[PDB]
This record gives sequence, structure tokens and C-alpha cells, in this order.
Amino acid sequence: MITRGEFFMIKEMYERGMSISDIARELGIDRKTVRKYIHSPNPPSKSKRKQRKSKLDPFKPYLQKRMLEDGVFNSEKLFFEIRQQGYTGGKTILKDYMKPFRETAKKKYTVRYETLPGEQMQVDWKEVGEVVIEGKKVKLSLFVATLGYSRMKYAVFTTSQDQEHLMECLIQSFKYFGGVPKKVLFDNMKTVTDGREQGVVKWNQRFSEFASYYGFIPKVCRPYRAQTKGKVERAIQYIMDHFYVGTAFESIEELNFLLHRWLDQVANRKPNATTGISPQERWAEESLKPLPLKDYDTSYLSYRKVHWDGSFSYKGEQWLLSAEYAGKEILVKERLNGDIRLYFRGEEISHV
Amino acid sequence: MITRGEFFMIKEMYERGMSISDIARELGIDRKTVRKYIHSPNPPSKSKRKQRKSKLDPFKPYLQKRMLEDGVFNSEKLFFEIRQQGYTGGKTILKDYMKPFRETAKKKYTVRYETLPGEQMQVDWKEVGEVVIEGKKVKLSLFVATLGYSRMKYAVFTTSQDQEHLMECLIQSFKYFGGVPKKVLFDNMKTVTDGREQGVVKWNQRFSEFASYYGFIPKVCRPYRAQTKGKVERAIQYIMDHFYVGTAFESIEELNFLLHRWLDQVANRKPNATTGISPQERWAEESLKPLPLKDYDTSYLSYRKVHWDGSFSYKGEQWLLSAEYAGKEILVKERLNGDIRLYFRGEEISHV
Amino acid sequence: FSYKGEQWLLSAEYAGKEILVKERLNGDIRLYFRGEEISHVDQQKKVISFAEKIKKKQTEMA
Ligand SMILES: [Mg+2]
Ligand SMILES: [Mg+2]
Repeated sequence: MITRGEFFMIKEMYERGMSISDIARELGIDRKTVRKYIHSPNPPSKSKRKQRKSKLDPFKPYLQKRMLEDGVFNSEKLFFEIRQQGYTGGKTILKDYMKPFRETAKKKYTVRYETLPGEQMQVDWKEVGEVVIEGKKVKLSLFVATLGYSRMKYAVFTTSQDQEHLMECLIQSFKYFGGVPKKVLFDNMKTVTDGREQGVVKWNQRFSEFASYYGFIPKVCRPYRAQTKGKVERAIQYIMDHFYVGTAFESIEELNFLLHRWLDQVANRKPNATTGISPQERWAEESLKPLPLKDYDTSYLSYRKVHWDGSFSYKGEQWLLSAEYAGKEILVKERLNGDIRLYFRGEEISHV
Repeated sequence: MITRGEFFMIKEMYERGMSISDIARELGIDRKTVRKYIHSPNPPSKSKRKQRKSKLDPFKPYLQKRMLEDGVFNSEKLFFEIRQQGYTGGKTILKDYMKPFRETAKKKYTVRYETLPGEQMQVDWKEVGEVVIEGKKVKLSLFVATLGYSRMKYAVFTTSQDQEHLMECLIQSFKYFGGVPKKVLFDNMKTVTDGREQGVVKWNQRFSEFASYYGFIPKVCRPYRAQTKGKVERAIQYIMDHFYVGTAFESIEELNFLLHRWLDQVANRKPNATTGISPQERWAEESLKPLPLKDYDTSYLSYRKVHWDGSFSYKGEQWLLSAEYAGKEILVKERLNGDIRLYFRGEEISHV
Repeated sequence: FSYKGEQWLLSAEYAGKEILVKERLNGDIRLYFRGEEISHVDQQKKVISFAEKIKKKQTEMA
């Protein structure tokens, strides 16, 4: 088992012409050993041995059954049990054998990553809570979109977290940043996925079409791990401890106006604590893909029938449609702003 | 403002007979100052000055209103607001003024106390959960009583946390320890208190009578602070991670038998990690007050009426009472073990 | 904290921090924290349980 260096030295000194016996004398090795190593391929310094029997082998299946069906992980309890069965050794071997079965405590070290310019964006929601806006109880939610390289922040308040609202907020973010990223990171929302099909993710077909339309590649971090999108979560903490702490409002339009003004004043103006530069300069450094001229229409699409007289009803509303549109089927495109339009076989109805 | 030592030296050297001028020369003080201090009561080394005006005085009421009604504690937001009002200074003064109003983050240091022998005991409950025992869903609870000086542990399982069950478990603990403590520490349970009447505690009248009967003085730690009774909580963790982890059972009597055997085997036998001695030896060192001969009767007491024929019904049960006990009022003493006894004006009924 | 099977009680400032114990071959323990020197722990030949140390600190603070 002469080590790498010893074998190299033996072979080299032997090939140099030095006599073998005095080589052995110099290296303090037996002459037979040195001569055998002369005609050897490479330094031998490794011995392979397979596993061997231990004391806790007969009890091992029983302990495994205890762990995997009774959920017992108390080394003292298992030791006391098996001691009656016949075991006589200490607990160290038991702990060493049982350690792999124990759950892996979550780490505390946190890797840091710096995405390339115009290469990544992050999105998330924040359930603000229930408020009485204009005498109406609604569930307010905050949508936050954080750029990855410039740390920009766009935000907007909404009353619902429907796929339509998500897509519209993404449109607003893309317009705000003057382009679309090459990658957009969400969490595992059903408006973007439909579960992990054996490790792989199954994208919602409509959302996949939307992404292919705007060209941005979706990504999802992982189940029950929000660290991977720390930028946007920390931006949420920033906004909810700086803007929505004492600000008072009565209309969501007013709140959104105040939020945009606040962002453009301080949030996207104050230099970041890590990049140490105003986010707008980095934004100017960003290179996002151009937006399409026509935005992906995100509006509720329903089919309704006009009554005999010509009175058409949608939600708690009523219209008066010409007699030619009575008893037929029409399309009611409801934009998220409340602009309802009526269509009949492509044509647009001048609804009264 | 000559300090204590300087004044002492001046007075002493002057009274010794040393000339005053060379005293002043030696101590590097003016002759007038030294002479004035000669006839002085005590060393003058303190100057008292009252508060003075600052820059954030006019804004202080507004900031206080913001904090106390809008809940804003973001120094950046308040600074940005008041800067428009006219403030021109830095944020350090703002943070210093606003610090007292901020909530006091909980400490992490933990005082350690060692009660005197036979002087303190602690009690607590542990809601194990819901189990199907004998095809019946019951809410299992664990009652734990930990001695303070010997760290003994008594425990018992129960289906309810009623004042009657609490008192009976206390009786069992006192019998187990061979005596009653001089102090018993609970948490703020309504079976022992009725709320903090302006800081002071109002003891439940029945429980107060029970305590006065057994002579042990009750105590309650504080609202929302379980550290003060760490012994019993840690004993609960011990029992729920050592005994009730994999043990299987079908009857609560079996579970209690196993629990008592386990306690007397290991729990009250293994030396403690801090006292470093077997709890039973310290128990032998304990000096508890003697138990009363007759235990405080903890049994449901209800008054019922016997039907015309003589059929008396309690819960889903039926009896057959002699005709002389028909149409009258009787007492149904239900012991917690299920021993129902019938009483009629002190006499006991030989119910069939 | 702990040292060679004996548990010592420090003050509030030292809780949650790494101290350095230096023990001469003579047999005396000296606790150095953050370069400075902290109060001696009056090491005794007879081992005293953590409970007795808690009681002693309690009486001292009393
Ligand atoms: Mg989310
Ligand atoms: Mg409790």
C-alpha cells in the first residue's frame, strides 16, 4: 500500500538506473515489495472491503417497522424495547442507524442569485383582508410584480384573484416596464398550473396560450418554498409596512392612483440596499422584449339570449335591443373596467 | 464643581492646619473657590437643568396622533410627511422620540428558580386530540402534575376538562405524592379563576373552597405566559414524545395503567438533567402536608323526580324504586367512575 | 453553558453568544468573552448540580 508519491518515487528512481536494493533501503521498503511494484500499472493505495455483520442486525427489521408504522423516533424508547428482546449494546449504534430515517431539518443558509438584465421577473399576490369600501365588503388583494435585475416594483389593488385579473395585472406590469421579460416566476397557483404531474408541472392551457402570446416563459418555484421569490415577497413587506399602514381611502381607483404616485416617488426612486443604485437607472439598463400592439383581451365572455320583446338582461342590468335581435343568441363581452359590449355574429349591437 | 474626592481633600487638608493658599496651589484651584468650599456642607458636583425646546416640538402632537390612531410606525413615512409640513432636521431625533411608543419585543433571557422542598407544585392540561376509543369519538386530555423541588411527575388521561375532573385529578396527584403542597401553580383556567378584576385575580368560589379544604394555596402565572410553569410543560413534552408516540390502546384504564407503570419505571426513576439525581430520592426528601382522611367529594350532584309508578330515569338509564319513593325528589350522586347512588333526605335508597 | 460535564451560569449579556474557556493545566478555568475577561466562576473541588447553581444565583440576586 505504498502511496501515490512512494510509488512514483520507486518507479522513477528505478527507471533512472539506480539500483533496486539501495532504492528499497532509501525508501524503507522490503526488496520483494519494491521489486513487485516495479512491474505494476499504478500506485496501489486502496483496499476494498464489503459490509460486515453487526449487533443490531436481528432487531433492525423490528426497529424499521416501529419507525415506519408507529412513528416512534425516540431512541430511548426503542432501546428500552429491544433491550428486552436481547440487545446488549449501547445506544450510539442505534442512533447512527436511525439517523437517516429522521426528517431533514430545514437549512438556514440561503443562496443568493443575480439574474441577467431583462431576463427575469417575479409575481405574487397579497391578501390584504376584508374592507368596507363604499359600504360594500370586498376582499382586497395586492398584486406585485418585481423585476429581477433592476428591482423595479409595480403594484395594483384588486377585488378578485381570478385568472382574468391575473392576466390583466400582468398586462399592466408589462406596459409599466415598457416590455415583457424572458422569464416570469410565479408560485403554484391554479390560475397558472394544475398540479405536479409526477414532478413535472402541467400548465393551465389558457395561461400557457397567454404566455406564448406575450412570449414570456413561465416558471414555478416549488411547493411550499417562497424563498425562491424573495424579491417580490420582500417588496410586499415593504409596501404593506410603508404604504398600506395608515393611508386611508374610499375608492380603489384613488388607492391605485396613490400607490402609483408613491411608487414613482420613492419605491422606484430610493436606491436599493444591495444593488446600491436607483431602480430607474437599472430600468434604463434593462432590455425587455417589445410589447404586442393589441393586448390579450381579458374580458368575461358569456352567451345570452334576448327575450321576446327585446329586453336583454345581464347581471342586475337591463337593455333595450332592436326587434331584430329578439329571441336570438348574443355575446356579452364584459371588460374588467365594466365596459359591456354586445356582439351578434361578429357585428356590434348599438344597445340602448 | 470639585468632585467628591477633591472636596474631601480640600476640607481635610484645611482642617489639618495646612494653609489655604498652598492648598489651592497643590489642588490647582482658585483661592476664592477653595475658600468658598471651606464653608460648604458637602461636595458640589451636580448641576440640574430642565428640558429645553427642540426642532420636532410643533410636529410632535401630529406624530403622536399618527402613531396612536393610524398605527403608523414607519419612521421614513412620518419623516416624509412632516418634511412637507416644514421640518428640516434628520431622522435620528424622530426615531429617538418614537422609540418609547414602539412595542417592547419579547426578551430571550430566562430567569431560573429553584423552589424549596415541599413548597411548590405545578399543574397543566394537554389536549391530546380526538380518538375512536371503543368505537366512540372522545376528546382525550392529559393532566400533568409536576413537583417543583423533586421534579416528580404524575399524569392521568381523561375525557373531559371539567372542574370536577380537575379536582379529582388533583386528589389523585396528592395521593400519589403522599401529601399536598403549600402552593399549586395553574394557568388562567376558568375552573380556577374568573378573570383579572383590574389586575387582581378572582378565584372560583368552589375551587377556592376546595383549596382551603386541602390547604394548598393556588397561584396563576399570568395571561399568555407559559414560561413561568416550564417544569410541567417540559414534562408534557417528555410524556408526549416518549410515552404517547407509538403506544397503542383500546381502553383508558389500560392507558392509565401503562402510564403509571411507565412513570414509576423510568419517568420518576431517571435522574434529572439539572438536579442530577433520581426524582424518588428528592421525593423522600420532600415534606408535604398530610392528606385529610376523607377526600373532597367530586361527583355530579343532580336532583330528580321519581315517576308515578316508581321508575326513576337518569341519563339513558332506568331503575325500579320502591313505591314509597314515587313522585318525590331524590338526589343522584354520580361519581366520576360511574358509581351512581340515590339519596332521599339523607337516607340511601336500595335502588333495584 | 457547559464544560467537561459541569454547567455554568453566566449573566444576561453573555446569553446566546460564544465564549472561550481557557483552562490551565493547573486546574483553574477562566472564561474570556469577546477578548475581555469575565467574572470567575469560583470553581470548587466538589461538583455541584445545576439546581444548586440556580439556587445560589437566586439567593445572590435576592
Ligand atoms: Mg403567492
Ligand atoms: Mg394549560
